[PDB]
Amino acid sequence: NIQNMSLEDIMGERFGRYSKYIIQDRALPDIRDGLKPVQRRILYSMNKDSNTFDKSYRKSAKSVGNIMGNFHPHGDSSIYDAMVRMSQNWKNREILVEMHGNNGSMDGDPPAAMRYTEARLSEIAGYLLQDIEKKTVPFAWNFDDTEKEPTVLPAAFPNLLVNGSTGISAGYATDIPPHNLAEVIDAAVYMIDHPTAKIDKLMEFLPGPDFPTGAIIQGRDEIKKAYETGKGRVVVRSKTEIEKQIVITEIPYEINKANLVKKIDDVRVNNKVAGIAVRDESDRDGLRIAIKDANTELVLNYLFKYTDLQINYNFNMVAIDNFTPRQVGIVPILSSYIAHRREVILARSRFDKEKAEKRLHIVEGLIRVISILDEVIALIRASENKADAKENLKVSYDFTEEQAEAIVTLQLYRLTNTDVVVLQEEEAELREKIAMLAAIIGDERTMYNLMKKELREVKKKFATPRLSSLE
Amino acid sequence: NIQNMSLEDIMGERFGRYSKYIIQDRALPDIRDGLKPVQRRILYSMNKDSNTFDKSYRKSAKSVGNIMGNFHPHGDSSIYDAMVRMSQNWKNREILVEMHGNNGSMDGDPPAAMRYTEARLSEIAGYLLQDIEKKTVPFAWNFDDTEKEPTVLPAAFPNLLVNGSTGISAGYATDIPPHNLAEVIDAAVYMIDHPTAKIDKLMEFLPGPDFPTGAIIQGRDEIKKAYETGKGRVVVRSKTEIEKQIVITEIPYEINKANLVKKIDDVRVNNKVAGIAVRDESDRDGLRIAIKDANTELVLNYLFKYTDLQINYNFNMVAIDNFTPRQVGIVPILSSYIAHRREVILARSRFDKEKAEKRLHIVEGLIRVISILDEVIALIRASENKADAKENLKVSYDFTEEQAEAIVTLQLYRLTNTDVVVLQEEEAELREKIAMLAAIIGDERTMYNLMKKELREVKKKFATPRLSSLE
Amino acid sequence: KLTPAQSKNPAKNELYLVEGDSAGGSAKQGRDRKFQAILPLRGKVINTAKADILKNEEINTMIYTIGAGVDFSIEANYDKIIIMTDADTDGAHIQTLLLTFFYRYMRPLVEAGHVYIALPPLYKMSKKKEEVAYAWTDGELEELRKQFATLQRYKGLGEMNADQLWETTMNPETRTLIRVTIEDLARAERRVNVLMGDKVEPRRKWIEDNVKFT
Amino acid sequence: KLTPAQSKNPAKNELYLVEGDSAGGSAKQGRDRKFQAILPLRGKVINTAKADILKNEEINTMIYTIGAGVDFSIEANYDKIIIMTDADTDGAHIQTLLLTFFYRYMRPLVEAGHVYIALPPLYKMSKKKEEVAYAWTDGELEELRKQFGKGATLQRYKGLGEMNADQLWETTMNPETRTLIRVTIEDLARAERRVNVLMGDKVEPRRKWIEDNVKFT
DNA sequence: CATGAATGACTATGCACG
DNA sequence: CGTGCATAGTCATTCATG
Ligand SMILES: [Mg+2]
Ligand SMILES: [Mg+2]
Repeated sequence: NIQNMSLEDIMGERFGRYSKYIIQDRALPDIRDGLKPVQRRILYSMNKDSNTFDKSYRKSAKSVGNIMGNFHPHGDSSIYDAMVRMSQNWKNREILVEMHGNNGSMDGDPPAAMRYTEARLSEIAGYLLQDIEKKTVPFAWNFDDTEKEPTVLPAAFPNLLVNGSTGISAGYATDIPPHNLAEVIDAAVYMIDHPTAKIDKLMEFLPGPDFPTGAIIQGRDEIKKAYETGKGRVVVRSKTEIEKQIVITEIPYEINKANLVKKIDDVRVNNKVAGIAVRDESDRDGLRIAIKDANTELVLNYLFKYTDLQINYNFNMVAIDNFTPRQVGIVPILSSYIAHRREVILARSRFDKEKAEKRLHIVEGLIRVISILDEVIALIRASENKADAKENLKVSYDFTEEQAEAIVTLQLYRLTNTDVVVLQEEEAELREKIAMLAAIIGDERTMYNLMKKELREVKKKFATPRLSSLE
Repeated sequence: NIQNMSLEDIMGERFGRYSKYIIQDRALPDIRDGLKPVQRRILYSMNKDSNTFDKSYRKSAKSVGNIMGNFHPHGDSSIYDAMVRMSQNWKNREILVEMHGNNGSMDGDPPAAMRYTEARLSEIAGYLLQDIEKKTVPFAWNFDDTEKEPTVLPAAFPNLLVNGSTGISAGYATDIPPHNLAEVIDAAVYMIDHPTAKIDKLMEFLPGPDFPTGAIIQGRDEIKKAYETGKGRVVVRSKTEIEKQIVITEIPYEINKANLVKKIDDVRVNNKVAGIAVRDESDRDGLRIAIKDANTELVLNYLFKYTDLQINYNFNMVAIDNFTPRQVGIVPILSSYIAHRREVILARSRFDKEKAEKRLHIVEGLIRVISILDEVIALIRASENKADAKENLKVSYDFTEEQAEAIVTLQLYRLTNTDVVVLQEEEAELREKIAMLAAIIGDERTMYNLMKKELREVKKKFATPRLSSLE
Repeated sequence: KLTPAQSKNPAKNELYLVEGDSAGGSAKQGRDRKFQAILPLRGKVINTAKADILKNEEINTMIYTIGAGVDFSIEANYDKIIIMTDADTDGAHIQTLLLTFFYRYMRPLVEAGHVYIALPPLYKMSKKKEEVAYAWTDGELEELRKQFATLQRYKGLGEMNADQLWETTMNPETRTLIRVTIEDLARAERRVNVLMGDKVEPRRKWIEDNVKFT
Repeated sequence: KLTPAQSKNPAKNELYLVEGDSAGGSAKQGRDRKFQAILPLRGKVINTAKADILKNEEINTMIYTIGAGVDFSIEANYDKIIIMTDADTDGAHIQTLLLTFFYRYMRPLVEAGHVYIALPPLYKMSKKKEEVAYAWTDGELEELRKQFGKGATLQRYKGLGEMNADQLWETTMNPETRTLIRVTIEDLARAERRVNVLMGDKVEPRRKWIEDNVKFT
């Protein structure tokens, strides 16, 4: 047996498969939680294993093996390296993993092997997961059909813009600048109220990228273009001070302090520019780079051109919406994030309401029993099996099924507490909760308002000043 | 501040530390479960995670990460590679791990990376762990003080001789030939009855090594020396057949079929011997190597000398007894194994007896309640708290503490079954079990007899014909 | 380095190209050494359609072990060169890459009918008495699941055993192969140059217009 | 390749020898770049007491970055060469190995008082308000545990790369609060005798040395 | 120079894009 | 060239012993 296929056609299928997987499943972030899958699987798996900010740290390698084993059929290194990025304050704005030990730096030194380091999920990280456990989001099977995985996260905050993301796949690549969590949410909220929102006004809220490495960003015009179209070019200049000497205390995002320094000194030895006179003295708590004819402005101004003390940063904002590559601006990203939070909210409530209704129906039941208690126990005693017990209650006092298991499985000290007042209290509580919920579920404005609250409550907790400045 | 130390003294401490750890904790097998620590930690960790022969397979890398994280502060590779040996039928006699996928072979091809393979604990492996969960063996803390680890295994069978072990540390090295589980146990049992046993008689049972690769072993004299002193030299000859051509269907333990073949053909091309005429045609299910002037006996006889078709195997039987390196013979190894099983047995029983006595005292209690039931419930109702409930029972019917929790926490359908006959049945059962146990615990012959039974029950299940032959 | 067959016969001996050593192990193990030779590659293969080339160990070795040469000339050395990659999607990329190498350079080899693709299982599903199936991609899975379970997924060839790899995807009696032939040249060049090409501008449009992201 | 200090001054600059890149990272990070230079080795070091030698990258580099040479001659290049290894037992072996290299070849260096051993924590134990201790070997641990009583968390550095920058400095590099070991030799005869047994090539005696001297309790 | 646990690292590839 | 996820590999060293 042999099937005869062409070259053209075989080349087609085979490429088409890979092109797809690469785009969705590997490189490109979901527009909703702004996460690539490795990231997602790391968060989910870690949190599932409860490895949270409040509890102790956990040997990264264990973490990696568990992900690989349960969720992610790939190299250890691919996973762990990604895990390490998420622990990189100069790379991510709001970090989603805390690691203890050597995880590289701005000098580019390489992160310590996984058998060394230890990691946990950060605080804000939890907010990405929040309400996961309440059927708020679509699950799939893992590769083995052994256990189910989330396809996206709830996403309490708009991770995508916040922490940016890059960015290389077949046909598409992406770069998205980090942003100021506070500012981002401001925009989100505004759009929630005035959906038909123009960029110019959105800009009043989200004015442009916030880099974790501070720096100076210049190019309002092109920035707008980026936010409108999804593509743009911006200028980023290290932050310069003059001492009486050039003091550098911030450099451009994604740039390598170490090599950056050598490139500067190479300028001196090559004596390519005039007054060139270059030392790096930075330590655990601050960045400092030190640089006759004080043609200083010429030296500095030249440096910007001829080196990476000032670079440009490029916008290619490409995410996955509707299972597909899209290049989008602030408006699509924001809108879609919002709409997500809606489904999440409604799903949350729907699940909560049912949870409520069950214990309510069960409580309603216990209440009735409290009044027939003497006779009820009498019945149970005269009953043959546990099941015979249940079935006799259903026949006589026509309790329901679930009410039966509940009354029967009741331990005994629970009889110590016959007191319909308390049950009534809980019942009042439930009824209040349910009718409140049913509102969100069918009150569309009531729903969006809750979206607004939660977002504000987040903006408050994780809010942080700007670090990058705009010129 | 600086402490001034010599070279002689510093060199002393530093070496003395390493020398110790290396001997005990790394290389040398415990004489009781005949396991090096990595091995032990792999078994324990796997089994703890219930990764057993009866249930599905589990992604090796997950396995490795968990060991590394919980028990074993070292390289992934060190651990996994060891895990892979334990999955090697041509290396171990009775295998303690089953792996699915490519785990090397006799051609020496390298095992597939861990992210590929999947593994579980074998069947007999469980017997090494059996009764672990009943406080049968000394536990220690892990490196992190986060969780406790066994210092040796129960060891239902005499793993050390069975699967042999090697073998490199500071000052000491070890090689121990695998042995025939059936034969080994035979010896063990005999010694159990006639402890003052001479080797010559033990030899009647354990006659010498059983290699997993079959082969022919010649040197009864030196073998005895090995079993007596702990050191010996033996001859091992591949098993030869003549077809009308030389057919090889077994080679010597620890020998590399692949290179072995090249070395043979190198003989031909170097035309070092006469009739040299060499092909390897072995496939998944059988070993076959194929080799004018039919000076055949000269060719074969030469091959033995000039190549590894016949080698010698060396005995260096060195294990850890009493926390220290010892070179020992069959008698020490057997005796010590036996004495171990004693402690294990007695500890098992001691723990079982207590478990018994508690439920017995609790059962005895329920029995009493069945007769006061009406009034007891009445009390519970008139009681204020769960605790107030308990305390009132202790005051009135002077039940004990534990009896109280038991009667109180009783669910309700449990009342459906008021029937002192059944409880009495269980009580009879317990009393019989306890008095039986107390015997083993203080009856020394009764104890050794149970040792004999369990050993036989094992010899039966895992028994296997000899594979190596003795000349 | 390669694991060649016993007999050296260019009339009925096959070359099995594999994604790496780990996979290669299972290859060598489950195999009729009479006429089956096995050659590992170190992962993803240089895009030959994008001096850089011949200097790449992995390509250079393929050339040597096959005979012929890059020009080309033929009959060396096996009447089948079979590409056997992991069953996952990265496998398809390597298939893609290897093929454009053959098509670009070894063209006649391809034009002839001497380039084969081997199609090893991705999923195996199971329910003394056992029932077992094999699936080759996600689609296949659903029907298998409905039919049956424990599902096993081969994250690479090194993950199945010797018996399996043979019985499913090497033994000619029960195996099934793909034979790669070219029925234009124009269409071929056109396609390979877009997908594997160097321009991207069009590759993207090809995805956009052709990749069903459902 | 090495991560050298800013000032090039053989009067007060130190060379930190480390067990590898991962550890080296934490080294470079928590450190006063004014006078602290850092050189990684690839794991276990050639037993110099057992041409094979000089051909071993790891030894050859050490020689070059230090000046002097193997013969020797002195003042290059730092008034301290400090051996900083993982705090576990494999660390002690590397300490052992490095020292016999210095003692064998760079002898005066050793005889002088320019070879140092750095003593970084192995265990850190913890109970807004925090109480923290450091232990250096199993013995130390028991008293620490007893002290901290309940609620403690114990951390064990399976290698330097596992502690942070602040820690490595504050504990084991900053001269104000650090403590170093200075290796001097008070015989030569005793030295040779000892090194040749332990690190030697004969084994027959090494064993007896263990037997008679290693307390396997 | 293997052998078995350990110490500690490195290299080639695709993919879009400035 | 580097960037971030992926594909897949390799090397030095210790220790005892034939
Ligand atoms: Mg693969
Ligand atoms: Mg270390």
